[PDB]
Amino acid sequence: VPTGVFTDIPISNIRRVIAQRLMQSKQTIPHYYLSIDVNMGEVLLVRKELNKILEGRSKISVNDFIIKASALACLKVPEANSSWMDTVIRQNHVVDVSVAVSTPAGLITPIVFNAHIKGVETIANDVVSLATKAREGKLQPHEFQGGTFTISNLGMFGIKNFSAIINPPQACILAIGASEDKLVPADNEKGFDVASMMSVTLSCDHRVVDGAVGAQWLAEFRKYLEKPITMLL
Amino acid sequence: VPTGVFTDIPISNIRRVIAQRLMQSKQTIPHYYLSIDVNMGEVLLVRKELNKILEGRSKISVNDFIIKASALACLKVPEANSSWMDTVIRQNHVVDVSVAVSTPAGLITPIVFNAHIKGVETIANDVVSLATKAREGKLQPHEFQGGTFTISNLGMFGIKNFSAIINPPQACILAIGASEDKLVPADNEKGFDVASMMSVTLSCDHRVVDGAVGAQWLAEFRKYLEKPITMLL
Amino acid sequence: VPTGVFTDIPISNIRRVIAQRLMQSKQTIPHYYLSIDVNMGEVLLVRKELNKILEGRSKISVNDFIIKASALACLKVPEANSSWMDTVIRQNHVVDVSVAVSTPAGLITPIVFNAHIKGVETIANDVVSLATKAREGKLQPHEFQGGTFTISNLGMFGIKNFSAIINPPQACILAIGASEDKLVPADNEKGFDVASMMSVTLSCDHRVVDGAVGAQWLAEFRKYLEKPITMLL
Amino acid sequence: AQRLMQSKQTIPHYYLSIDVNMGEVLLVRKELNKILEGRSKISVNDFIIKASALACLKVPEANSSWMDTVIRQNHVVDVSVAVSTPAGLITPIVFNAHIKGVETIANDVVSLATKAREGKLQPHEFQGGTFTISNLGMFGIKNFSAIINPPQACILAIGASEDKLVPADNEKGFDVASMMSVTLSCDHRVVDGAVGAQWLAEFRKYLEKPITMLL
Repeated sequence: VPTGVFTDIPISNIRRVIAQRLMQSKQTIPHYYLSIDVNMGEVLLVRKELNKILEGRSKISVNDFIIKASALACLKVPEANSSWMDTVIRQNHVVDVSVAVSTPAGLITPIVFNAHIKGVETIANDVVSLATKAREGKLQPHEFQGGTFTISNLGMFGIKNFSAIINPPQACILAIGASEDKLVPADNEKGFDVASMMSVTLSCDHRVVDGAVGAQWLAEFRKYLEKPITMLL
Repeated sequence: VPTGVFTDIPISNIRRVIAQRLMQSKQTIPHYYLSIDVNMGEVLLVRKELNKILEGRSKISVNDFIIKASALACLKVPEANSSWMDTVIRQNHVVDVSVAVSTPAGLITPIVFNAHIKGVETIANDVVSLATKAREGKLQPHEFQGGTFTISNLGMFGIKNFSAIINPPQACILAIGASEDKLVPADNEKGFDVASMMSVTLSCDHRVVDGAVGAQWLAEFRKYLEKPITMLL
Repeated sequence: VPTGVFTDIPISNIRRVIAQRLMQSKQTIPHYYLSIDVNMGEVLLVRKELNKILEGRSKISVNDFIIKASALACLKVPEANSSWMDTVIRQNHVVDVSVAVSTPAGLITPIVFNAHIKGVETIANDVVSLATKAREGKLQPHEFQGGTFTISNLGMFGIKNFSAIINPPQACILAIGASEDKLVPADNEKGFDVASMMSVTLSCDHRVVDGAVGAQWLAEFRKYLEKPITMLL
Repeated sequence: AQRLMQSKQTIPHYYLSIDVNMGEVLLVRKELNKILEGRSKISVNDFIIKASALACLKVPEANSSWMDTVIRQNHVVDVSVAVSTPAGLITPIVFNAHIKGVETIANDVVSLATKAREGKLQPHEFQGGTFTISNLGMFGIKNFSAIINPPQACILAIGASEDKLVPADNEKGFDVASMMSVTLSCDHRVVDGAVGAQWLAEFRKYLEKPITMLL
């Protein structure tokens, strides 16, 4: 008797429901993507600085900065953060940043609450928080639901760029890669030294967001990435 | 009493209709994209030359050249320019190039009439024309309707690449970025000087166009971009 | 009397059926793509070596190596190769690699039978086989049907990257470009010599495959591309 | 002869001649032909014809027909060509060459030459042309006078490009560039000197940078 084995796997309501919602999301939302890169080198040194003071309690990650610039980017241009209500549109002034966490169980969407107000002593322990209670499955689904948008970084493994999933009624969400040194010609002649540009990919629905605007979200966004000090006053 | 403000915005028949048509466009058309870049440096110098003579009346832009090569590219390979009629297909020998104009009101699709015949003294004042009457809203929708295909450049703000919208029954449309100097290794050793490659992104429906052919449209297209003199005889 | 000519072309059951199946494929499958590049230089020299012995009978191509690494990549991670059965999923332990052949007639999907077992004296004459009987149309459709996945290289003409079609119930399929020398900074200072990175683009359905896993398929895949000797024991 | 006679008596034929450097255009011939050798070969005259069409597109006053009581001003441009054959003069007519690209006009001229050499082309396709063009310079004639045919206002006759001295700011190098003799005819009852002369002005301006035909 021959081969041809395969596996019929019972599916979990997590996968099943996420699939039923993401499907109608696709059929409803003409997903398109926008991707760019920005040099975090000065921001990485800001990570070694802010962490050279803050090692005393907690550790910081770069993604938190990208999230911060994402919030304020919406504060200056609310047109970026919006929800599709069908007959009308939901434009959210309150900014709650969801995050895509990589766990063996599956995709998790911990929601950040008004991160734009939080400082350097808050958002870190908040992300580490949602990761804490998320890894144990203690976080309730409702705190994974209702988020205005989300953010996901799969680049930890080195993916140049890629396509992600959004969820309704979330207009736009960002997906980030791994910063890879690229050649920027310099006025310094011999030194060509390459700086790492962190891949930043954003999604939008043309029935809600339009290209020029969100593209602007990435324009002033990346402008914040150049000098994160732009967030202070 | 708390926050959570947002805006319910009444939508204009422009947006609404464009959305109803683009939706069924998506569901009907499996949109896929093809993108490449070509050096306009010699073509830019052709802009400083043709404009060093033609400054006397009007000014020229680079996009007009890309449009010209797009027309002739269809003249040599009509399979590129076609319309989907369902039961049959509409293959257009007459080439009318629509253009995507950026205006505060919204997206505008000024249609060019037989640009492939027009010279250096025509297409310029024609694009500037449709921009003139388009900015005032004087152009009638029918002159924004019926175009075989369209072209859009959002790269003016520096977007590397991106995804655009087509409209039925338009098989393919092109979207252009901003030319950014990239490293081309040279036989001249020390000089590595980078030339600006203008991002050129084209869309096609596999139910109409096939990959190899349109890809050829970009092959002989870019071949025209190398030596635009290929359009003369 | 005026112009406006076009062509109403009768469509062949090949095109028609492929369109009816690929359509519902799209509507059903939220197609997304993943693309990367790997240096084949050492693998190309392995082509000049394996061919310096094997010229005596047959000639070898690089794509066959990519296919081989694709098979074993599924052998180590079966989650990559699977079929969507709706109510359940079809996970195929038997690996049959379809190939996309470019012919004037149209797209052809010659199916390879258990290529992972075959050596350097088999897969070559097998691909050349399916190309032989495929060019004459002798291959029956059933040998073009039922394949777990497929692979297509359109890069022979120089396309950087692009979007391809899968067919149900095939979860993932790969599309390859042309290897183009890119700058990799070296510890050797003056020599910057660029190595050709072959564009490798893979597709997946999120209702079946998930990003991290397939991305891993490309991770250990490319790891095989570094040292194809990893396939021996 | 009967038609050209009354043409003369009716038309006060006068001529206008100039020269333009095709060197860059010749290198464009080695380039366009370094790609296009795969199928067909290209000739320089086709470029002159192309610039002639567009020259009329920008200034329609150049291309016109004399209807007597009124004048025939043709927006549709059909370029006739004078072919040298043992039988005699042949006037293969090109159909809307201004639209055609680099892959068309060549095989079209080679076409009319093909069916023309066999005498297969019908006279009507040698008749009705708005104007014509003739190059006898292949044998080295500096300049010369040609024939037009009614109701064709203007027609061009070309010689052979011969290197002439152009003083340069580069001092020692005087290297001469070949200026292709271009001779045009006009009837003062239809065309006027300044205008057609302009046809040659922007024409030659196109000859400097044929890329001016692209957009």
